[PDB]
Amino acid sequence: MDTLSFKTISANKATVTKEWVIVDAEGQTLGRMCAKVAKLLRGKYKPNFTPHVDCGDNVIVINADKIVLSGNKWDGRIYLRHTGYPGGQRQFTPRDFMNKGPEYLFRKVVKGMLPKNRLGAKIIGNLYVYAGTEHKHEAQQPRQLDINSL
Amino acid sequence: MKVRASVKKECKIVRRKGRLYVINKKNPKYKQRQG
Amino acid sequence: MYVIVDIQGQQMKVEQGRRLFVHHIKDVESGASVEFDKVLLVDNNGAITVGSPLVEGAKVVCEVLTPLVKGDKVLIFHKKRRKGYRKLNGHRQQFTEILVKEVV
Amino acid sequence: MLQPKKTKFRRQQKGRMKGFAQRGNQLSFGSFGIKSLQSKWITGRQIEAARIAVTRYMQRQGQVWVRIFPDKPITKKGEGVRMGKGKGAPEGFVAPITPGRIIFEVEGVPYEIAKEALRLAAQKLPVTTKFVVRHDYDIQN
Amino acid sequence: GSSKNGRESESKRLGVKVYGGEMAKAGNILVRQRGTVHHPGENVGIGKDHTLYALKSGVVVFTRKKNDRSYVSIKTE
Amino acid sequence: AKIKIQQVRSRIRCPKDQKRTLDALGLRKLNQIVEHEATPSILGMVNKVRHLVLIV
RNA sequence: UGACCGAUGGAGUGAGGGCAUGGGUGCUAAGGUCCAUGUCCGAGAGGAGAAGAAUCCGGACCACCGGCUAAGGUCCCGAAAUAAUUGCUAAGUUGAAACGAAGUCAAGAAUUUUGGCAUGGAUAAUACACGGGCAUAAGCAAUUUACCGAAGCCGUGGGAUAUA
Ligand SMILES: [K+]
Ligand SMILES: [K+]
Ligand SMILES: [Mg+2]
Ligand SMILES: [Mg+2]
Ligand SMILES: [Mg+2]
Ligand SMILES: [Mg+2]
Ligand SMILES: [Mg+2]
Ligand SMILES: [Mg+2]
Ligand SMILES: [Mg+2]
Ligand SMILES: [Mg+2]
Ligand SMILES: [Mg+2]
Ligand SMILES: [Mg+2]
Ligand SMILES: [Mg+2]
Ligand code: NA
Repeated sequence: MDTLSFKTISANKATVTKEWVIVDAEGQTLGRMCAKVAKLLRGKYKPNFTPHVDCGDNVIVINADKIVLSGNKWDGRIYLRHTGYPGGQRQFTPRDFMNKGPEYLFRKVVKGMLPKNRLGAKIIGNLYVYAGTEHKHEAQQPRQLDINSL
Repeated sequence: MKVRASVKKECKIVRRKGRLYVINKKNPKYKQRQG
Repeated sequence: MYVIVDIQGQQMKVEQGRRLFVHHIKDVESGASVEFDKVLLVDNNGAITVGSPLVEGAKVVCEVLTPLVKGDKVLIFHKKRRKGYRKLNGHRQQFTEILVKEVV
Repeated sequence: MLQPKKTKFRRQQKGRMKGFAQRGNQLSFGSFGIKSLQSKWITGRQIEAARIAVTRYMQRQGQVWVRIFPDKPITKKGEGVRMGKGKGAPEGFVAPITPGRIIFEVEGVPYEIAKEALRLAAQKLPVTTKFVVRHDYDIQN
Repeated sequence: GSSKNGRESESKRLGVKVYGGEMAKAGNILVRQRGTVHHPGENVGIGKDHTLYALKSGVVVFTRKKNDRSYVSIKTE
Repeated sequence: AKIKIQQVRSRIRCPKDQKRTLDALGLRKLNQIVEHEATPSILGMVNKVRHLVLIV
């Protein structure tokens, strides 16, 4: 039987407050912007944050190609991967990711600041990265947000 | 061209691409690398 | 109207006629009137007062419904592997149930 | 070899070099010299190599003094010999030195190439060194 | 190889048993020594193995004299 | 006169003479306060366990 | 403090180990070996260090959806400052030596010394590391204030074992 009578309430699928926000990447640093984006996606800015529920915001990033990498990171940061075959290690750069597309670079950075579980694998799908300032997300009425305020 | 841990100096000491060189165009047998 | 007040060393949010369980109060009877006057916050349907040295004049009067409510049994187990040491006890926490009559 | 002709005991316990030299740290008998900045055992082979290096230079003027003498015997076990069963075979003598001790010194020589002869001697030693000059020496001889 | 060493004898537990300022009784052993490292004085005897002992009760006194010779005596009454 | 000594650090890994000094002062728990006359012997104990106590 | 000493009933142990200090031995080698003085693991859970028997903090009677701290921390994974102020580093250094330029700042003396931070020396075999993302500070050095942080301390409820 329950002798507590004063509990903390967890949010659930029917009680979360999910919103669409738009942030800009005009001159921000890649890691410093992506940490704030990870906090937005996880829902650390909501007073009803619940670590076992998708309670964050759907984030649209515009002007993704204007992001800034300081130092020699654009070609001096060596990402390594493996194909699974002998002699199968490969190298690539943030420049290679940017050439492929800005969404791939942003997804790679944000996955790594997100939790490593099923919930984080679900959360990463709430992020939308676009190269220019033109995107098509009507019927949801996204709200502009100043990322420098956060 | 000779590469050695300690290079020393009309030869002139220059730094190129993070490496140390001692060059002498008058006498090319005195070039050195990796100071 | 709700107040934030502590009862037996734990802060609770309480309204009128709530039927709380609190830590055991010794030497009480059914229907006995208990008093708790250490309110930290009062929220009167819009007007909120916060007390550093508590809220002056605030007060919660309750009546005891059950003088001894035991909680669910918990098994307490100690074991150190490969050493042979092992013991298993039982524990039941002790509560009293009160009903809040007036919230001043 | 540079070693005593006789010793009372053939064996010696490996001591412990502790601090800085409190004697033999000032320049007597000479003008220029080198001090050691580290604590180490110095072998007679190293000493003879350093003296030969310092005396091949400088021609034959001036005077050269070595101020440490190796008198501590050391042993070595051998190949395939296990631990225990007493001390090993003799392997010569060493001199234990501490920081601040003057090894080599020279006199009657111009400063500008005494500085070079002593560096040549110091390159054949297992310790880092420091060049020192007398505190009354003047530039004009 | 082999070692030609490895021998020792049992330690003889020598030294001062009663220090200056302590109270001693007659017959108490004061000093165990090899040779007269300390010498007898007033009311202190010396045995076959140069052991110093108290002839009377009292307080042990250690005193030094010329040649830095040390004497042990008992101060009674 | 009376001074107040409060234990602020643990006795774990301290030598037995220091542990026995803490016992002689009367400190057996962390954040415990004892009150003693400031005699030279008490001051000597405090000096011995200075790295574990605070004068409050 | 309280368990020091006597006399009596019952034992177990008599394969130890790591770290620090003083030494012997060894090669001033070994996660080596032999002693001495402490301490911890043994027989000891909890916190930080990514993950570690004995390194740093700390000795667990039970419960609690209460509070304060220790070591160590406060951009995200991950709790708490994208806090404030002053400098240094441009190497992603960062989060091993003789021996060489001296890249750079600073303090001097009559070319020269002096320290701070970097740089070359610097090196093998399944794929690689600041734990990872990543960072020009979120690096290094100094100072100040808040805050996080343990089964340590306090609070509340409940037991047990002794000395008075
Ligand atoms: K590590
Ligand atoms: K955090
Ligand atoms: Mg003997
Ligand atoms: Mg045996
Ligand atoms: Mg044994
Ligand atoms: Mg061992
Ligand atoms: Mg060792
Ligand atoms: Mg055992
Ligand atoms: Mg223990
Ligand atoms: Mg631990
Ligand atoms: Mg706090
Ligand atoms: Mg806690
Ligand atoms: Mg406790
Ligand atoms: Na022996």
